[PDB]
Amino acid sequence: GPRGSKGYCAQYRGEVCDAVLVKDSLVFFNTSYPDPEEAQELLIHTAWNELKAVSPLCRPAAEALLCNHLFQECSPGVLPTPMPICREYCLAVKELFCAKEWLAMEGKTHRGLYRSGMHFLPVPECSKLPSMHQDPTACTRLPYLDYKTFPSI
Amino acid sequence: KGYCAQYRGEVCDAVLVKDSLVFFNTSYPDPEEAQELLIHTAWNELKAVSPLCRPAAEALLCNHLFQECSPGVLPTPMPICREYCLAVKELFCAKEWLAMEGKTHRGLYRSGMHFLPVPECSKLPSMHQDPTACTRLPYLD
Ligand SMILES: *[C@@H]1O[C@H](CO)[C@@H](O[C@@H]2O[C@H](CO)[C@@H](O)[C@H](O)[C@H]2NC(C)=O)[C@H](O)[C@H]1NC(C)=O
Ligand SMILES: *[C@@H]1O[C@H](CO)[C@@H](O[C@@H]2O[C@H](CO)[C@@H](O)[C@H](O)[C@H]2NC(C)=O)[C@H](O)[C@H]1NC(C)=O
Repeated sequence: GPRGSKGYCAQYRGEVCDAVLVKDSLVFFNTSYPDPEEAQELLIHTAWNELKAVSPLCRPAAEALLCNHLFQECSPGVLPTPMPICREYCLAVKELFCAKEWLAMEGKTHRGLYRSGMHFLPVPECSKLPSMHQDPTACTRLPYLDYKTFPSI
Repeated sequence: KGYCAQYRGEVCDAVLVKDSLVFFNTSYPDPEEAQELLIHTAWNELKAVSPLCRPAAEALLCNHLFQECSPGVLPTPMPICREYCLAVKELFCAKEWLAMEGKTHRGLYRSGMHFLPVPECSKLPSMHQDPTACTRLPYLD
């Protein structure tokens, strides 16, 4: 895939995010970091282990969000260009699936980010993300979540 | 302004580069105790950060406070490689780093303890520039 000054696009080679990421898709690896494929994989491992603490509703949504956010699909082009999470995807997880662990813990983060549910996790700030309805191709949408009760919109 | 020797402390054993010598700043009357005390004080805040950040943050703090010395009989303290600094501050500790750094810096200032702050990562050299010119944190290898 495309390579450039700040990173490159390549197929995912790990096992944690295997079921979430599109099989043949290219994802962005950030060469600001050393051996980014290894570093990103070590991070997602540790992130997923922390998600054993969250509710059964929240878990698959947060897992998918962390995967789509830490391994961002590359949009077509000659440059390596990561697609951010759609705002609606972010807000869904924040306000619906993980409401108790994320939205509710806002303003209670003074007790410690690690002691505040989910706020220590490398999740994006949903306000700073583009919309599904501004350009549905410019961001990653909420994928199929495997649950094996539900928030309503 | 100091000497290079084997790390003789308790905190940073697994965290420093294997079989390397590290830098002791002789601006302190007891550099090995003073630098040991700095990482001890840092651990008060390390306690409080998540296991996503904690091992990365410790690696950075230990290797910063106990700089790896270059090879040779007149060795020099190496900087941390830019990439490793960025991975720690902005990947592994993306949410928690600045708050932990604020708290650690201020606890040191309150105590009247002399210290160097972790550098701005962008001011550091790349690992690709010259692999022998900067420290690669063992946590990330
Ligand atoms: C690749 O990594 C770099 C370094 O961490 C990122 O640049 C930082 O972006 C954050 C936003 O999360 C800013 O707050 C920092 O000021 C930036 N740091 C530097 C040194 O520029 C960059 O965003 C990453 N690229 C992608 C596409 O995620
Ligand atoms: C050895 O330690 C001393 C004291 O902590 C360092 O001196 C400080 O250096 C910074 C440079 O940014 C200055 O802002 C301070 O004024 C200095 N403090 C004092 C009281 O002298 C010195 O840089 C260290 N040397 C090395 C090579 O690490």
